[PDB]
Amino acid sequence: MSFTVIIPARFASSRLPGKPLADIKGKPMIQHVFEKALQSGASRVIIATDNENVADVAKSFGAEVCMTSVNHNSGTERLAEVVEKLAIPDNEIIVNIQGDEPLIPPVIVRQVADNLAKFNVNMASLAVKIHDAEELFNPNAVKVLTDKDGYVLYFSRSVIPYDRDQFMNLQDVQKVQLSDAYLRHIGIYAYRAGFIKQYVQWAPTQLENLEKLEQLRVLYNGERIHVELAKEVPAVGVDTAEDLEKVRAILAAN
Amino acid sequence: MSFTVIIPARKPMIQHVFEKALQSGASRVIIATDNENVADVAKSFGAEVCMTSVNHNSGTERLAEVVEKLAIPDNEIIVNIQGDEPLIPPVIVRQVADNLAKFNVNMASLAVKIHDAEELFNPNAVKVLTDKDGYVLYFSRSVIPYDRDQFMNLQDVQKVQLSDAYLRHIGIYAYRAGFIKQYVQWAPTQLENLEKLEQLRVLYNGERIHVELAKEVPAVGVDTAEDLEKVRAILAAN
Ligand SMILES: O=C(O)[C@@]1(O)C[C@@H](O)[C@@H](O)[C@@H]([C@H](O)CO)O1
Ligand SMILES: O=C(O)[C@]1(O)C[C@@H](O)[C@@H](O)[C@@H]([C@H](O)CO)O1
Repeated sequence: MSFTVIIPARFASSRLPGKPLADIKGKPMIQHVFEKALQSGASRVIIATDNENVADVAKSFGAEVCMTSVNHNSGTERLAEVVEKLAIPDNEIIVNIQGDEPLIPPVIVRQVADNLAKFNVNMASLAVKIHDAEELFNPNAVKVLTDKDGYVLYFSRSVIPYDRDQFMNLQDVQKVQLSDAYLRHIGIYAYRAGFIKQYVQWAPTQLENLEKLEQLRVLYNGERIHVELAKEVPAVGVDTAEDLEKVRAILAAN
Repeated sequence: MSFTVIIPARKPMIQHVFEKALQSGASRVIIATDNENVADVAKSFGAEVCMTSVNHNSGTERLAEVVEKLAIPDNEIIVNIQGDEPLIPPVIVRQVADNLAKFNVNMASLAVKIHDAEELFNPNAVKVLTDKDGYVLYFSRSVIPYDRDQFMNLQDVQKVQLSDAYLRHIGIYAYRAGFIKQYVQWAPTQLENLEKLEQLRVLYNGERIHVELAKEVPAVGVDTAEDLEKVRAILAAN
């Protein structure tokens, strides 16, 4: 049950400059994720970053921070260094709440950490349903599909599953009514310190570089992943300035 | 090794498929069809025919009735060669049959590398990708894997570099008669209903599928001297 949260907060970002420090109602984005993790019930909350400026701000708001190499290509790779640096036991459960999920409800953090034992996987994540076609067709929205038991089939930026009879000869994209079969992946993962170590022992894959999805290294290497549907999202992932206005809107509506 | 080919149908491609199933080493070759005419034409070139119900939404479902009518043992390996695959040699057909035990799976299939970018966006070309060992991750009419950098507003399919990251699924499956009976025992899935891909029912039910990457070879064993004389014979009578 017990677990520790590590929040990867890379500074550089093509889409959103200074992303982690992006302002949201008076506080940088990372602070929201942080204060959220505090109420999750985690035993320790660590902001993993690669920028001195981000480190200062994170310290200014009382967050323990671990500096990491700017050479990492993903949060999972970054957390591999934190786990080693801070000698966190292999059996310790780590929940990676990516620094761009400022609205993730605290209750689901505990849920994902528990899903490792419940579903017998070395890695577990979450997802919310997609209701609008615009979001489904958005490459920034990562889609995921599982089998009857929740075990992931594939993660992709591509439109899956493909609705052949509705999409092939689609006359008007606005007249699109999705069927209840789409899931947007939340940028949150649960995995033991030891599994993270195994992750970086595996070699980078072409698959993860094509899609730009760190979790594909896991599927590529025959490792099972469980994803569970959460209810009441309300917002997921901020990669663009627009998603940023999406979060401000969902908050303005107190 | 020792498998029987069952062809769900519904010079003709029907015959060209029969002769490939024969040169594949199969012990028995059955032509499953729900049409009297087709069944009639299959008895023309000496093919075993098994009339099946029209109430089958997929070749795999049609094969279930066959396995029932012919009382084929559950452990008997059946190779479903959906239709014609001119660039697919018969030696590969046996390998897919042997892959069931090799990779320890109940369903085995194959795929070819995509060389034309237009295929990726052709909904009628089914794309597939596997893990490092060949176990399928997903099948889709949508392009997968998705190349973020290149597809970000691609205004010309001709600029797409394939990097050998893409595979086209070929409609040929290997699976024991017992597994086929299992297939039709599982309820139809939302997944297969949307994508219109029968194999998705297997994935959704937590089963693994192994796919082999095959090399496209020129039409091998398309006709025999005899078949060609007959063709010329028809033409000459004019
Ligand atoms: O927002 C992200 O940084 C990212 O896109 C990184 C990816 O590797 C992947 O983890 C993704 C999640 O699938 C959530 O979209 O988040
Ligand atoms: O639609 C197809 O392509 C079909 O003939 C039936 C599908 O269920 C599926 O088996 C498909 C194969 O994936 C080959 O494309 O063949």
